[PDB]
Amino acid sequence: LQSTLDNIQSARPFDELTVDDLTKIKPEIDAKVEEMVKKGKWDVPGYKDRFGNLNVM
Amino acid sequence: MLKRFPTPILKVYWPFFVAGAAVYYGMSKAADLSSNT
Amino acid sequence: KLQFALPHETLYSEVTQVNLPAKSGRIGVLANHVPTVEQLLPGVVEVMEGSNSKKFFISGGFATVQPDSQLCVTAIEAPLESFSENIKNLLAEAKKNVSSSREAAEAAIQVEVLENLQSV
Amino acid sequence: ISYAAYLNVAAQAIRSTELQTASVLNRSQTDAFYTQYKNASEPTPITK
Amino acid sequence: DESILLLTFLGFTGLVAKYLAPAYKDFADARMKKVSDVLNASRNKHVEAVKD
Amino acid sequence: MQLVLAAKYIGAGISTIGLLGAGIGIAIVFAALINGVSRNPSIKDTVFPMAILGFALSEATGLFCLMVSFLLLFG
Amino acid sequence: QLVLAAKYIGAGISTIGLLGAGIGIAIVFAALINGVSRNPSIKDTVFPMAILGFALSEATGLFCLMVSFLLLFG
Amino acid sequence: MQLVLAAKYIGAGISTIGLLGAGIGIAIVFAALINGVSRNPSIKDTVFPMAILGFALSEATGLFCLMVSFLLLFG
Amino acid sequence: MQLVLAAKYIGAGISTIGLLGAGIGIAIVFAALINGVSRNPSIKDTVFPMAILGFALSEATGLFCLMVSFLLLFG
Amino acid sequence: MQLVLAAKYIGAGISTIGLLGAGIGIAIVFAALINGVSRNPSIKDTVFPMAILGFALSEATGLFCLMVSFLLLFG
Amino acid sequence: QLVLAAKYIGAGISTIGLLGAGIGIAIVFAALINGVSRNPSIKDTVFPMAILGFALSEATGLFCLMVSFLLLFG
Amino acid sequence: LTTFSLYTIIVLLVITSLYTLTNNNNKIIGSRWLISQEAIYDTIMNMTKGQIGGKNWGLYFPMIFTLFMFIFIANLISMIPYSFALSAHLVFIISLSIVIWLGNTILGLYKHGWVFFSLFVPAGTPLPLVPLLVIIETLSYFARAISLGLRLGSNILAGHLLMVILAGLTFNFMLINLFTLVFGFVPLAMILAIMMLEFAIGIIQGYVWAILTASYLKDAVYLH
Amino acid sequence: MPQLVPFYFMNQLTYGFLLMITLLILFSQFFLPMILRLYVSRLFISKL
Repeated sequence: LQSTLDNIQSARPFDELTVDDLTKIKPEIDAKVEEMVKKGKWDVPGYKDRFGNLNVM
Repeated sequence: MLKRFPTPILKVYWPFFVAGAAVYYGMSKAADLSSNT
Repeated sequence: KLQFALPHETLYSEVTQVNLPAKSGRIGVLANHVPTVEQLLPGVVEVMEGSNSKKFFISGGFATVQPDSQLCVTAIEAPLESFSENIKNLLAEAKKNVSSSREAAEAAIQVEVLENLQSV
Repeated sequence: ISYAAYLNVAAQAIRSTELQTASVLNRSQTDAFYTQYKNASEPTPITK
Repeated sequence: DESILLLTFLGFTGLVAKYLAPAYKDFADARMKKVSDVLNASRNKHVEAVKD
Repeated sequence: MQLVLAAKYIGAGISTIGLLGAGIGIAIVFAALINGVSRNPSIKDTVFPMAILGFALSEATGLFCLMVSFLLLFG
Repeated sequence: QLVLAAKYIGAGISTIGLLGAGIGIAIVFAALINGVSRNPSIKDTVFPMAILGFALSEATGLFCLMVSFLLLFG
Repeated sequence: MQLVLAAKYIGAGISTIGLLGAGIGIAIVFAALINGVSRNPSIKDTVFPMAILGFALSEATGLFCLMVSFLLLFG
Repeated sequence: MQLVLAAKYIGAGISTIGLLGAGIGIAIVFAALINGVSRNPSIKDTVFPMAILGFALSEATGLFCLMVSFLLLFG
Repeated sequence: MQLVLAAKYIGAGISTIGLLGAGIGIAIVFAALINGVSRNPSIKDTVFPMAILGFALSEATGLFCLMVSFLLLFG
Repeated sequence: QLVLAAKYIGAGISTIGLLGAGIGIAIVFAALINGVSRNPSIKDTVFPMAILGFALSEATGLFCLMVSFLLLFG
Repeated sequence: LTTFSLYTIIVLLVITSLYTLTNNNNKIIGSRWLISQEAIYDTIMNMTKGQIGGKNWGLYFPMIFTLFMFIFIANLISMIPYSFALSAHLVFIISLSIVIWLGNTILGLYKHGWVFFSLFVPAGTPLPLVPLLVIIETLSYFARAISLGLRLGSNILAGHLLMVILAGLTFNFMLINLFTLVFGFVPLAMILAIMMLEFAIGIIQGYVWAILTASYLKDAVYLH
Repeated sequence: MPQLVPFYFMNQLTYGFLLMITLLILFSQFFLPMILRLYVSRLFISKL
């Protein structure tokens, strides 16, 4: 846990980041994207909540 | 980012595509009928 | 100005813009608005006195711009925050109550309140 | 139903997250009876 | 004839660069800020949890 | 011959009058929209599809009218 | 010929009838929006009834149009 | 002959004008139906059959006009 | 030929009639806007874009009349 | 030709009819202004820009109509 | 002759344009009476507005009228 | 060479750059140009999630997105004052409308059998007008076939043609009496207002297409 | 803008329907899921 506290301080890409690095560290990303396209429901909840819903209507 | 995620368009978009093929043939004949003049 | 009054409390006894839900849809009153009497429906109310804006959940009442520009608002009780999760739970129970049951009308009113809650 | 009864029910529902003081709760929760009378004869005290 | 039309297009791009390009800049900025603050907030949020 | 071409172009002109109705119709739908939103500002998202539907349908009668104009004009 | 001219002209005059449908439709949809904004909740009953009113309004203009095609083509 | 025949067709086109008023008429009845039903929430069971009568009558004027249009057109 | 050229000039005038509907239409949207804004005050942030949309659609129907007018008038 | 010159003078008249629509339209915006401002006298400062916009747009449809009239008159 | 006849007919057609302006004037005034009856006291702000509204309503008629005169009188 | 073919190639290359070289950094903050096509993505995602309302809501989100974008790009490119209109070949836009109408009819038949025509039975009514309410529903079903295409066609065609006739007139207005060419800016401004309006009705139509053929799909996916 | 009556309808239309099928596949499999990836990636950081 000491190491972990230090690790959040010494590892944190707080600015911009490539989505490829996120896919690489979490294939959970690619799994969900593939499942959402496969489901044919491309709704992302939390992107309308803790991100703007960016609606016009 | 740019990655192929399969879509089964041959059973999702099958009636649209069938309509497209029929009209493709029909517009060939329509074009031929109009090219008389 | 504005009298905003409850029996045991007074919320805001020169208020510039007030936005109100009344039996007339929603009405906004801005400075001089010609004198009206409208019964206030149970409401979510915004009161702006200057640019400062205060957000209220109000149990309806009656609204009256007076000719002397005293906006007499009388309502039974209210802040928005005070009304506000457990309330959502309770209303689900109350929704169940509507199925059986003045009590019939009461449970219907509770559903109206549930709509009012949903507005939040 | 009567307008002030309508508002009353709304007010009572409205005192529900709960946080409310006793006095709020009291204005929205009181027990009583109404004993109707006649021109004499009294229809019994029925809980108001 | 059509040079009048090309003049109209030049006027159109002129109106865009005055009004729309700063507005759209402001729109983009606003969103960028909102995203960034959420992003850094979540990063912070978990640093708190480590200590907990 | 001159009569036929004249009549064609005249007939086109006459049909064009029909377009006016749809133009008023669209406006009426928007007047209703404005009133609906102001009386309940949360009605809007449901109303937005219904408004567009009414616009389209109103417009359509004019576009049919316009086909008669185009059949004469281009044809 | 005069008869050929007459059918082209007659077709023009008949086309104007579509105008009535365009106004008619808008009055139905306007009332739909007004009802739904009034109630918040009438809509389930009202939306079918509105589609009926629309169909009928449109139909009158279409009768005019059908006369137009009978003249114009015929 | 040619003039008479022309006049039949022209007279028919002119006759088709009368129809628009009945079309707008039907909409006016239906607007009132929606509006009425919004006032009561509950008049509708009486008012819906009443409304069908109103519809039929407003429509009917159009049919009389249309009949004459056909008498001119086909006849 | 004098007939056909004269027909162009007549037909233009007939087409011009269609514009009236759009003209009334614009006003209907703006009248609604003014009344509605007076009710709410601050509804305007939502409603003003809707008003511009409504104007554009009513106007567009008007433009169809105008282009037919110019097709007959100018060529 | 007498016929062509005549056609310009007839056609000009026909064009002039369209302008009536704009006349009604302008009035409709003004009617709303008076009623609106009556309902809320302090909304006026926001609303008066909107009102002038509505006048201008309604008028524009009128301008196009009047242009077509002048083209036949002075073409 | 045909040109002179055409002037007189054409002029007549233009006269139809006037009807709309007439209706317009009334609509502003109807609102004036409604507004006045509604506030009792809007009158002093509204009076210059009303004159403006009258003028514009009339004006569309005036443009029609000038075209009419040009065809009629020359 | 085929002018139409060349401008379809230009449209394709624009769209490829719009989703490659729009945020080639692949930022999680997103490049400024790509913020537009995110907001568009969400207002059509949440619109066709509402309308279509089926499990195939997101399955028909790419089609409705390229129906937005097609009309959005082809009503920008066709608005360039020295660019050849794809839309002036109306036959592609109208053909696409008939194709989609038929692909709706086939989808409806597939989804709702030979009782698809129960869509055109709307409600119980007195018996002499039960068939009538089938007739003036089916008429509107293939009035739906042509209305959608002809709306878009009329706006775009009329805009370009209107501008060109008025431009030629104001050109020759300037050529005559040169003192009107001095202060000949006011007719240019009238054409400018029309050009602004033609962009507006072109962007309005790409969305209006995509809501109306969402409503038609609402009927097709679930009966009524 | 000025236009005649083509007879080249099928030539035109061949290139037209080709562009639709190309964009449909291209969007659907490639470029749209790249947006859904942006949303989901942002949401996964938000959750984590």
